[PDB]
Amino acid sequence: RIIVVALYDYEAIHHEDLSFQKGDQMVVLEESGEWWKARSLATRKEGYIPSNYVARVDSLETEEWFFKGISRKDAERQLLAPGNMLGSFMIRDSETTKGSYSLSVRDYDPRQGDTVKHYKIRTLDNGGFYISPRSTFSTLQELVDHYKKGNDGLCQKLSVPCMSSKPQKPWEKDAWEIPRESLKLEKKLGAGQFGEVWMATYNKHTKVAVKTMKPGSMSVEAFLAEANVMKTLQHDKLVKLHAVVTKEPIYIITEFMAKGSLLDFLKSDEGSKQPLPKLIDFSAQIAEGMAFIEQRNYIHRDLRAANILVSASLVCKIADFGLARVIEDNEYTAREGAKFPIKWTAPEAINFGSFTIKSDVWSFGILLMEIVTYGRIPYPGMSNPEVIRALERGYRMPRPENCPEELYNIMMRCWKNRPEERPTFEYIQSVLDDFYTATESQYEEIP
Ligand SMILES: CC(C)C[C@H](N[C@H]1CC[C@H](n2cc(-c3ccc(Oc4ccccc4)cc3)c3c(N)ncnc32)CC1)C(=O)N(C)C
Repeated sequence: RIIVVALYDYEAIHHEDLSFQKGDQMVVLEESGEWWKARSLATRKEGYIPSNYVARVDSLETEEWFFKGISRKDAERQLLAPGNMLGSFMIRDSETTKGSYSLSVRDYDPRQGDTVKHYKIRTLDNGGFYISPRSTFSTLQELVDHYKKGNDGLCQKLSVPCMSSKPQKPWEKDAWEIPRESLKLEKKLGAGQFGEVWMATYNKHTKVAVKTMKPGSMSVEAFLAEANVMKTLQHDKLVKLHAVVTKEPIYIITEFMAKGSLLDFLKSDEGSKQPLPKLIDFSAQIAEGMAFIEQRNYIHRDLRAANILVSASLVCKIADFGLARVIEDNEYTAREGAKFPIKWTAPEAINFGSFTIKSDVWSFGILLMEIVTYGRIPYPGMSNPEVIRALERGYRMPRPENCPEELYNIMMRCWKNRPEERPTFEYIQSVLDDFYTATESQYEEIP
């Protein structure tokens, strides 16, 4: 026997779904991918429900202030999002002390501006919790209520939990290779060299994006082999692949991203006004996604601002990872022009076709420059031959205006001519994540 409790509002979208509002009764039979075999016994309608819409009985996932599955950096971003107030907070699983917890609180001071402070919540050997030894609690709820009444040493009195939206409903079960008829293409988002992108509706009920590859551009078996790897690369900073139409012309169905590519966004009224620390946060988000790709021994092959997507809430999500590998070179694709852009591509990839995570690192440096210049072409004023010959002689794009020197230093490391001398994405992720909070305490040492 195993019991769970609902969290959000969701009713049937498919056939054998259930209905619940503001948390109802659930009895999970056994698990699956993202859907769980649910037993209601209250509405007595039985079938499947989204596993991320429910919470286990005994645990903290029911609490409005608890955020399971998120990182320290995630916590900082979520709290600093517009809509949160001074003292907004969350409790999360500790990233550096397994089994214990961390409290993250939105702070403000005139010197540093908007910040997030983190506190270690220690667990007592025989039960209960504390941040400061003089103030212990039987439960985390008691801890929260205590610091809601006064700061008692914290940077701020706790106000309200960090804001959050209901999670995206999981993709339809066993709907990986889907019929073309399941898709209504509603709005063309852009033409492209080897395919178009559409906003579309899947089976009348779900908004998606569809990349529609041009005839002749890919074959079914080669694409599917790769797509079956792509779909497993799941990470908050990679765009999610939902489904594919595995008949020519091949369709790739993904989550829809409201603000288009990062290049589009940086060139828009809204995006051109993002301040430098937000640009650096975008850079960090992408580095986090590329560190994941690196950890998974994968290769992007075409990293650039046009292949980063931006969500309605300004989350960056890497797109087109691995796609270049399965675009065919034949008479049909040749008429669409150059396959990869010289100005973004590492010299060893151009010269010897050596595409690796290190050639992605080179490209990431070019992408950093795109970001800090709000989408300017790389190497302005230079032709492609000029770029290649300049690079061979140690020329690199000079530091532009409004670019922190340490960000430029990261670019220069990415652009080492020898791939082995380029940093890892793990390294880049660390430096960008900590860009402004370097030489600071991880946690606040409360009295
Ligand atoms: C101002 C724009 C009109 C200019 C336009 N910009 C584009 C930028 C990109 C936009 N674009 C592209 C995608 C996208 C969809 C599927 C996909 O498939 C894969 C995903 C992962 C791994 C493998 C394949 C990749 C990207 C996408 C999206 N899911 N949601 C919103 N916009 C999107 C569509 C608009 C452009 O570049 N043109 C050449 C016209």
